[PDB]
Amino acid sequence: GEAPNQALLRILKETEFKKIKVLGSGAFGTVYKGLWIPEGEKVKIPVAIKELREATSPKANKEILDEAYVMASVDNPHVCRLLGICLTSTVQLITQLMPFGCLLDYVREHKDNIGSQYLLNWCVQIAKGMNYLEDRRLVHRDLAARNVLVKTPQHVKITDFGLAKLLGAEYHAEKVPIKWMALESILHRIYTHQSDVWSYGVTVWELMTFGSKPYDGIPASEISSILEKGERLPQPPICTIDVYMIMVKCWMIDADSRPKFRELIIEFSKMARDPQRYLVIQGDMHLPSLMDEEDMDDVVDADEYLIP
Ligand SMILES: *CCC(=O)Nc1ccc(OC)c(Nc2cc(-c3[nH]c(SCCOC)nc3-c3ccc(F)cc3)ccn2)c1
Repeated sequence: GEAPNQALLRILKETEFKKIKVLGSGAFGTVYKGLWIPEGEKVKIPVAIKELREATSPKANKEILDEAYVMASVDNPHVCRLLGICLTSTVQLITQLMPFGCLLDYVREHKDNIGSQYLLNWCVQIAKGMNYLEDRRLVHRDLAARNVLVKTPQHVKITDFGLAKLLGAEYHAEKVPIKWMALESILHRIYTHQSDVWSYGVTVWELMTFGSKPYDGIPASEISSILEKGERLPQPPICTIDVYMIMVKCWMIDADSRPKFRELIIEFSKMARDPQRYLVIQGDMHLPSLMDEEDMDDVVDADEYLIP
């Protein structure tokens, strides 16, 4: 009872795109930004190119290709989809460029201009993307504010599927982000869609604290014990008990008594219907919308380039 994954893996010619700037390096390889012009199409698509540095003795290509498999199989307005790979001397991943960066840095550099409407709408959009990942039977295992990209201040998407794993029709693994993981994932290394709900709760806490580090100043090894002791993250200042109660339910030890992603969408959508009743922010403000550099006459954002 498992459906055949008929997703298309588009191979892209290196001629078809031009790098422009380095958005960050280290760790893996390098992440560039640039434009992708499919030959004979007359469109320029802003993309983000991620290649593996010095792939002369890596064998981490089994890791980058696993991410490409996952990114090519997802299609949701709140999930980053792979545009294609390039099989040059270094393997490259090409996805849609998210101009405003990850939501964790954006929430820090704009904390004096982020309204309750924006915060509650982001929590709905992240929950929608996660609910879609649950439909496709995919467990993210690495949900956080750093792994949610901001296309516009009004549109965020879930990304970074390196740790992502496709369940059948309760995954057991054995480097992890300790402070975002559900208790079962620490002790038993069990990952479920409800283990993502815990990480979703930590992600919401990141946004309401405008980017504070969870458990800041605590060693990672001591987290397994204080969570069994009944301790959680504090109530952020702007958080009413209404919002913080939802954050608390995500952090319950009984994993099945946690909220479903389809329910988190509904609760935060009801609060986005009246944002200042649930988030108290001093002075509820505006957020920005851009063409950058060269001849941007035929520019098409990737969400409008659909080749079947
Ligand atoms: C806060 C983490 C972050 O990425 N911030 C950031 C800053 C500036 C940007 O462009 C203006 C973007 N846009 C973007 C980044 C990525 C991406 N990032 C990473 S690791 C962190 C390095 O920061 C760039 N990997 C990717 C990536 C994943 C899959 C793929 F196929 C290509 C690239 C993707 C899209 N847009 C973000």
